[PDB]
Amino acid sequence: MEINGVEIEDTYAEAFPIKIARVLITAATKRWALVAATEATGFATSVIMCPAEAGIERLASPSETPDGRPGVYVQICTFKYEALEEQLLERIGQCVLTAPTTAVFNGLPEAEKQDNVGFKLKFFADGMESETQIAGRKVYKVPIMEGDFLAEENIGAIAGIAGGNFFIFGDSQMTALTAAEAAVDTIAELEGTITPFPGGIVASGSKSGANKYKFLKATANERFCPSIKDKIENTEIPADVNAVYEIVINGLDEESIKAAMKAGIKAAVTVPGVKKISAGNYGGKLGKYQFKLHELF
Amino acid sequence: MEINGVEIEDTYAEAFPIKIARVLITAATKRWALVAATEATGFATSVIMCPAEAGIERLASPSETPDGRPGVYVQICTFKYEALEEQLLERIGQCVLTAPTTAVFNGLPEAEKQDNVGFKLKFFADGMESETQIAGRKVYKVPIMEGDFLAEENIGAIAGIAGGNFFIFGDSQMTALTAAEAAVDTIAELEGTITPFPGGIVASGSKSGANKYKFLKATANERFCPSIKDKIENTEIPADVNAVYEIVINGLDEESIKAAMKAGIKAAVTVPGVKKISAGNYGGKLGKYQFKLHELF
Amino acid sequence: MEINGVEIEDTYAEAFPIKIARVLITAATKRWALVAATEATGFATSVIMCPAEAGIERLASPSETPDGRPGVYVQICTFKYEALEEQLLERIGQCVLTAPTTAVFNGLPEAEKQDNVGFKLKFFADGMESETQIAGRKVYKVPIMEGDFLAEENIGAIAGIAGGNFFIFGDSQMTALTAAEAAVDTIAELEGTITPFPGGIVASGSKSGANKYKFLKATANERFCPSIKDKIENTEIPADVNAVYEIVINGLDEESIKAAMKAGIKAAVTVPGVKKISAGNYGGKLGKYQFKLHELF
Amino acid sequence: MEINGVEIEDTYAEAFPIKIARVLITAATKRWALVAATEATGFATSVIMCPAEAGIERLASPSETPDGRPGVYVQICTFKYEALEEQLLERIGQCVLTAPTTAVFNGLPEAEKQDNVGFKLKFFADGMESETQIAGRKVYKVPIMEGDFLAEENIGAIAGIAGGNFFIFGDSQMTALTAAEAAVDTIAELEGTITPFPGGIVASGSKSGANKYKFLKATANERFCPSIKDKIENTEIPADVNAVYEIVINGLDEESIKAAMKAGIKAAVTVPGVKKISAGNYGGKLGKYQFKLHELF
Repeated sequence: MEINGVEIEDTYAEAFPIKIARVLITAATKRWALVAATEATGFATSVIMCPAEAGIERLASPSETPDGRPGVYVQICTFKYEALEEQLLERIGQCVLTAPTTAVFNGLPEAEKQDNVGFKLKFFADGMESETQIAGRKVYKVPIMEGDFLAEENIGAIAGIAGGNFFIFGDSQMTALTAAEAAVDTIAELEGTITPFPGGIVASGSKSGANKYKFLKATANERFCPSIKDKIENTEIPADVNAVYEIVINGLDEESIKAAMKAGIKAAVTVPGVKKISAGNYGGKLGKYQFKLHELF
Repeated sequence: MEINGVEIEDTYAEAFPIKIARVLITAATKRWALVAATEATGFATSVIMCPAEAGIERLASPSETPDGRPGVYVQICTFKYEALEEQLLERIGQCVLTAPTTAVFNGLPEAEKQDNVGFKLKFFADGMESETQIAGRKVYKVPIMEGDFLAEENIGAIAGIAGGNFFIFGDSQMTALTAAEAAVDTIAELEGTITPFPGGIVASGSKSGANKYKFLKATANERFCPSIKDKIENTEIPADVNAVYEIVINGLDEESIKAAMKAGIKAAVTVPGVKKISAGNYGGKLGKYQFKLHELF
Repeated sequence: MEINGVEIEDTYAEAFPIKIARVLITAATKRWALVAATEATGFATSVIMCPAEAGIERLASPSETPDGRPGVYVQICTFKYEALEEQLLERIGQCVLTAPTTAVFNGLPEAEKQDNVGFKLKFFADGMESETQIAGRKVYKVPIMEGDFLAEENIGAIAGIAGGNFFIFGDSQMTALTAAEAAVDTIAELEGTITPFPGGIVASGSKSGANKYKFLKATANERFCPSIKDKIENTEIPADVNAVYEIVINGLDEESIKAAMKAGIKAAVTVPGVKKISAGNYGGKLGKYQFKLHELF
Repeated sequence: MEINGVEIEDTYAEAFPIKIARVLITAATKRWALVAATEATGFATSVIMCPAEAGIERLASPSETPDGRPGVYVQICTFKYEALEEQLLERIGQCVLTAPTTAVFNGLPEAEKQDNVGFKLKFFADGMESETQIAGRKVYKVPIMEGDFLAEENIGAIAGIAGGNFFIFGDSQMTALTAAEAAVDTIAELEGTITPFPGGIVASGSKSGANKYKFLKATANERFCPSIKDKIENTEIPADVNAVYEIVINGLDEESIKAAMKAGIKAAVTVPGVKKISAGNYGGKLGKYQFKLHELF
């Protein structure tokens, strides 16, 4: 199969279950919403080695937010609902309560799990807390130096998906990166998904375990490394390919991960010099969710 | 004392000792160096509940970096040296090694303390690592999907200073915030200092204890909360002030913190409506370093 | 009427007829599309002394463009169609054809007036030009140093509207500006409208003619100048207002100008410190279109 | 000659004399200074068909500006001083006087030619204008909606140089463009130079005259068009090069243009896949100036 002359390999991405909380952050302007959302979701590329897996889902319009202010939806992800609450508390308390002009609202109002993060945050006000109602929502006011920090009582969390992905093979590093850049921008327009790696993009890649250093949990997949492809006789890097980037995608449900993969791939293949689109998996042996590339189109 | 008509309080900032590692992240472009530096220094506003205290010190010119490429100096800070090496490993490994086009060099090369982060990261290549020399510096090549990730053997660290600061009182929220924004942009031009809070800016503030919820080691200082200044009879907030922002400054030495406080204050008072500059201290009974505002000028 | 506690003055904006060409600029990434769109719509705040009035209407998703690439819709506006065609030729030929990775498409394909800029631009190729179809659209290929510049044959123009507007009265300059910024960002999300002033925002304001220098086409309206409100008997600036910003909106039809005004106003009034919303007209006897604020809600 | 393994052609850039005016635009923050600087220097890639050649020379620190505020130095260029004064009045009057929070100061205070743009702009105030002194400079206050617009009396100008340049040959479009991006960010650090094309970068290129359409002053140089290199017996495009980008540099003197050419090339050649650096000239038979590439190093 080819889109724009670019081979889409008949394979699938293997994705795992993960606990995902959705938080709406509003602020005085877009810039300040984005500043807080970025800080809150930093140091969160992969939960296998980071405190969490987090990122920006989409920009929120003034027309859809409880307070009518510009905002940013973020997702924060961990394996356990407990470590998720701990992350919501450390990240929202230390990076959003402390950020200029922010309010936090529940991104998953209908979720069965509801961590009472707004409630727990109010105590920082040390007696000066207030309770008010924004658009039918139970919100605590927390007087701080800037004014009132507004936090809705609960943050919703569900079981979603981590590790939907696709690989971009390019003739040069900057060809592949530009494809990846165009893919992440498109996915950042879509609801339900995040791309937790730096700028949304995996530069490294990974195989489970190791060949030489068996103590390590994960290592570079030598078969996807362009610079050593002539030493690696089962290499996935052709002679006309000099770089691969991967886009890792997390999301609330299967259909939102698929929409992100489809849109991202179609954006990626618009860059001249892209040689192949593929995806990473583990055989069917680990991940429950399997996104077949060909079924997207 | 007034600067530009703005009252400068005759007080001082109270700063604590901290461990600081300086890292240079280079990348293909300014934009990719900033993506990596930001991801790597997020979720790190305060070591008192974040994994670290971190931020961007200043942009690196292509004319000054080991590889002649655009870069960003970051500082990652922590109380104990053991925790720092750990934070360096996790933040550079998960947020820079994985980020597009990045190389990591030692920000504090002549420093006495050195963490061998590059040596430790090379193991990711699983036998495929190499060793090269960039501008006299010892560097490890780690083959990954995009190409080769370059990481200098060591990252230096020193005994630095956290918690230098000044307060900005404004007639309105956006007056005080714009003043803070101008101060943060100014400080980001300066070598040796960072401003670890979201956007460099503290919206919250805090006192050392609690009047009510004694199970909290720190709460909002109600004396600097404008939205409740009428029900707080020992309020530090004038009737014509509606918002206060604080800029916290970590740095390598005392001279750099002072340069940052001075430049930041001088930029802040250029914003019309700013009423007063102050600073936060703990009676002199908590931190070794005293930065007196009037001695800056 | 009050929205969010801010007085909406019972008045109207007086808008004029103007010719508007709509152009879609696609590029390799959002960033490059924005670079070209920004260069091409610069020096174009008011046709009363600029070669045109022009701006960014809104970003284009890869999912909606003819080539599947990210894009930006811009509007270029003049009083006469003939001046519009020169501006299209000069602005596109010199700021888009020369800009990295761009393609131009017709933003008003179903319009009666069609300036064949694509045809005219093909002659830069000097014999080496070609023809194609992108998405059922007729496109000329112009070989240049970067690759092939693609330009659809025609660019559609209509009789649109210039000078929908509202004024934001704030307690400080940064209160009023932040309100304006939030409004411009909201309007930049909306189809059909641009905001041609720098950053979308009018800091100056004007009245027709003069009191003193009668040889001038326009001068500052002393009535809306806060810094001299005490030396002007007929001042429109309340004692509690220290700054006003205006947002000018050009647009394709009345529906889209009303939507922009409504949306921009609802965003502006979310900033604490905003005292009044108003609009500027000329007494009903210079403008063809009158948009009354109270009708918006 | 090679730098970082990239062949530098023994050729020269051919540059022409041009009038250059230097202007300092300050504002409340970097962002607002950049907005105004950008609007004022847009639609100004080439004096050939644009009303001017203009661009951002470099950002100004709060520590170096007359008012202590962040700023941006811009250059605006025409062939005759007659056209220049018109462009200063029109670009500054329409794009800077109208822009949020800006003030303007003379960027060339010692130049012999001094255009009295501030004097002329003050008439906008219609009798309400006044005179003040900022850091020893004669400045006019023009009351407007936002507050007071401050404009220094004169803007200096000199006979400078337009059309210093170099070409970047890449293996792919995005390789060449990333090298050009890196080059332009570097030159934006340097005093005395601008890069007037969109985002600093020339995607088109040109030869004097035409092979076919002789009614044209300039056409695409088919010898540097990679798209059709197999159709042009005369091609300067190697088989392994797929895209060329040019950086055009205007500047105050030869030395500052040389420095930008040098720093630009040294940044360009850090991007993997760059094949060759060159420059554009006109046989030596059109321009007073000739910058030899090999003589830069």
